[PDB]
Amino acid sequence: TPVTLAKVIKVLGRTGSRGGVTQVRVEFLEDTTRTIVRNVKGPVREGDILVLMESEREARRLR
Amino acid sequence: FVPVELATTIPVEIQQAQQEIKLFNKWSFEDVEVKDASLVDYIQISKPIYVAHTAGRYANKRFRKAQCPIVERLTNSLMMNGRNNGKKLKAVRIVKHTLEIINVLTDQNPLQVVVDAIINSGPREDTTRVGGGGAARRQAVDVSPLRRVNQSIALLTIGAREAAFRNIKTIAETLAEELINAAKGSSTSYAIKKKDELERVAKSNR
Amino acid sequence: AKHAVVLDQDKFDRIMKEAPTYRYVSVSVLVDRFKLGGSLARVALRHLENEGIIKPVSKHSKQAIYTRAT
Amino acid sequence: SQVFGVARIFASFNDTFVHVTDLSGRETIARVTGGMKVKADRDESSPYAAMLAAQDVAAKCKEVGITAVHIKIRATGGTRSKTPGPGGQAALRALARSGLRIGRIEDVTPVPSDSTRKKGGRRGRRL
RNA sequence: AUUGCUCUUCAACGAGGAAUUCCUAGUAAGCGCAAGUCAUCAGCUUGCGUUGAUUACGUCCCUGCCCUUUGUACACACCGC
RNA sequence: AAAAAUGUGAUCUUGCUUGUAAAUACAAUUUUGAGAGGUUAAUAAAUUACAAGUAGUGCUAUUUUUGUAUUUAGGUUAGCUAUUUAGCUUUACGUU
Ligand SMILES: [Mg+2]
Ligand SMILES: [Mg+2]
Repeated sequence: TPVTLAKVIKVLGRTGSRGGVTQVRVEFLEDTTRTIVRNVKGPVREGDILVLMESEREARRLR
Repeated sequence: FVPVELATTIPVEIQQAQQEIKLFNKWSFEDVEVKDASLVDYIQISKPIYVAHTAGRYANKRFRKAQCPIVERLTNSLMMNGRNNGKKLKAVRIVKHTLEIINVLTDQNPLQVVVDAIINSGPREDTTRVGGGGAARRQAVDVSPLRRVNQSIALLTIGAREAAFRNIKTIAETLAEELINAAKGSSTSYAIKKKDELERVAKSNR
Repeated sequence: AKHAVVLDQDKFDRIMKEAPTYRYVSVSVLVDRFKLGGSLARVALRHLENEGIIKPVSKHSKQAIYTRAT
Repeated sequence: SQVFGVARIFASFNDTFVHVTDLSGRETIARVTGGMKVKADRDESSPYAAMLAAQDVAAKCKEVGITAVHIKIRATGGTRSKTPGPGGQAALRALARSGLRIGRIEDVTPVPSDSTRKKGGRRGRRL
């Protein structure tokens, strides 16, 4: 299982049609300085770390 | 070392298990380092507490739930269902029993095992229902560390409860079993299965 | 009924053979390895705690956790 | 080195094709469509189906002996839309994923000079 | 059977479908007390304390409501004309 | 099943192409509260049983010993879904 260990630099607004998802810009732990805006479900904060499967796939504001 | 004579006499064992080391209920609280960024800081074994019981003004601001101990959290989770609702002492007892069981099984630190189980249980990516016109399309979304931890905590508890329902296997024992399973990532436990399912779902919607 | 309540000499012997082994002995554990039902299991456990063999960890009502010597 | 094809993605609304051919056009390789891989009537133009079709096409190509393609995209054209469907892009993505190589992408939708009368009537199409 | 107690009878119900209620901290839920009515009757109620969590700490997807801009043959005002 | 031995024109047992003898019982909650008229139409299932035409193989195989047996035991579909080495039901086929 190839897993990517990501890290939160800036929270880029609360998103979704409903409440429970947040847009977050992400500088991943290994191989730094490649920022991706990805969606996070739960309580998020600056300097939080994200475990994820499918890394290089940027998300958008959900309708 | 150094049993000081207080007029109200204390048991010898109790005296021994004090002062020198900042222990848990009986045994040591040290080590247990996760080695998985995300679940460090929000699974807190850094704070050494002696019983899984505090007043705990944790539900107040936002992230103070993080700094609440793991054992306490587990106890709280156990406390679920109206029949058993409140009754924190009982939950604590159950937790203790589980810990004991863990200790008995393959020696090893019980706290560590619990932590491992928790780690195993956190889903990496979960789906959330979007409107998008009308139909029930589900976009896969990454899970925030605290949230993941919470989910893990829930799932194990749920599994334990299920095991209990019409059973000898005393809830504590069931919980212990679940924890063990999680530690040796078997996919025989319930929480683990759920996590797997979630992962599959995420994969499907990506 | 699902059986495992009937009492015998042979059954007793098998139970004995043996207290040694198993990380922990819990009424629950005893049943169902398909042994004598609840009360019987408890009794067996108690017996095992007579002269060594299996020492205790917990002592509570129904949450009775025991483990092999020594 | 690189053995070529022409991909030909007919991406209409309510179905997608992926029709891989030789460079002259005559001799085909695989014609795999959206409705072929998902029996649901509705789910024909639907992305997943399109992707599946693309994958199938790729597989067929591999079986045959081809390495690269030239993407040509066709929206329904003329009397209809002139707007690439939901599952052309999806199909393309699928193709890319497959590893069947890509070179020279075009949209060859037959956009007329001045069409012969369109759908609807004068008052149009009134849901 | 007012209600209580004593023995006896042991029914349905192995966590409940479509639906939908309540809830954000000493809260939720559990637990009993308490007066109210009361000659006698608590499964009710207003309070009380005891035990005491899970999850948000957001959003407009639904629901309602509010405004603004719009359109109006309505003004007993959409159950309108 | 194990074993000693008699005898049959040396011996032994893998199914192929045929037609007849038989086990899917019984029913009720329901069907428009009781009776009558149709298992309408449709339709036999491989399963066991004896013998053919011998590829097989000479078809039929007998007299006596050891144990309560010691023999070799358990379980498979049918559908839906982009949870597709997983999820949900799980013998459908007029309705039960
Ligand atoms: Mg009874
Ligand atoms: Mg009343």
